Amino acid sequence: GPLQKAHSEISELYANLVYKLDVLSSV
Amino acid sequence: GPLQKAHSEISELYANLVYKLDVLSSVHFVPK
Amino acid sequence: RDTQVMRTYHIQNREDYHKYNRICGDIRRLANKLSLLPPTDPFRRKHEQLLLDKLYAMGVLTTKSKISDLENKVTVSAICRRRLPVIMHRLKMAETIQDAVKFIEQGHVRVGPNLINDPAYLVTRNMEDYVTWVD
Amino acid sequence: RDTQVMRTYHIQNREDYHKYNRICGDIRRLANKLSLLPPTDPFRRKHEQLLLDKLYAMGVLTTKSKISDLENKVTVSAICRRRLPVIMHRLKMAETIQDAVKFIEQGHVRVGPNLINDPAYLVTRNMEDYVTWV
Repeated sequence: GPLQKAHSEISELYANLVYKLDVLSSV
Repeated sequence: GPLQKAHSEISELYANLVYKLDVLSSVHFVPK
Repeated sequence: RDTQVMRTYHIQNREDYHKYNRICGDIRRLANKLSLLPPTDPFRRKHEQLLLDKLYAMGVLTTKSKISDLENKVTVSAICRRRLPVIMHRLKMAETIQDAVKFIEQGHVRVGPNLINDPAYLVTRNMEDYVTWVD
Repeated sequence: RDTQVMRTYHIQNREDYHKYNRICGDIRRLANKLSLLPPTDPFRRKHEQLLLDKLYAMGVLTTKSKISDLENKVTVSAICRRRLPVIMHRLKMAETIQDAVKFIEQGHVRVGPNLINDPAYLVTRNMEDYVTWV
């Protein structure tokens, strides 16, 4: 429920952030 | 468009893979 | 705002600036959601620390920070200072950022094992000791 | 399968095996779903390349490959081979993986700039030339 949904939203945003930085520092 | 749902899933699955790999190659660093 | 930042780091794509700006906005939004979790939630401390450690590993945070520190310290400039020609200039390998752009573009520069010819390549903290000449 | 991978590579928890196994299944599911986009879709091409480049950068893939190769080349063991003790053994820095585990846990090993004391640390391709004694 609400706590799991709050957690899933944070996990998707952080994973997307990791992905964005990874593309900028890779060949 | 019609590919939006399939694109958005792949985007999410890949960002999750990148995060999973990143964690396994991570250190504990804190600057001064 | 941009043109000054783009000027001081010799960035020619206006689009590089907008990506960094959205990343600063991403980090802000992520810290805001983390701070809105219950303080009794162990997920909050853990993912706040994940975000901090990640920004250390990128060299975007050069000093010990708390989540509240992120508004001040996480700026487009802090990301720009990670670009390979700015790093090269700070290491004294190039007299100017513009000379470093040329060295990079012409294939003279290696980070870790890889030839890098893109001046937008960001140097992480792991890699910042391993910028070398191909010659 | 879990017990044998752990023995070959001297992994002492049961969970690293499952982390690697789920990751292998993530990669397979991702490659299957990419193949269902139209062949001319630039998004598919971009994301297949990104995925290949990531597995190269991890060293998980050691040879030039395509998405159709992922089924075979992306195994739990291919991930296990990236663990610092296994890497040290392959570099001949330790006579055995168990020796490497001890060197690592006792603080004798650096990867790039960092002291690494966790034998579960994965060495990316970027880092593998920079395993040094302390």
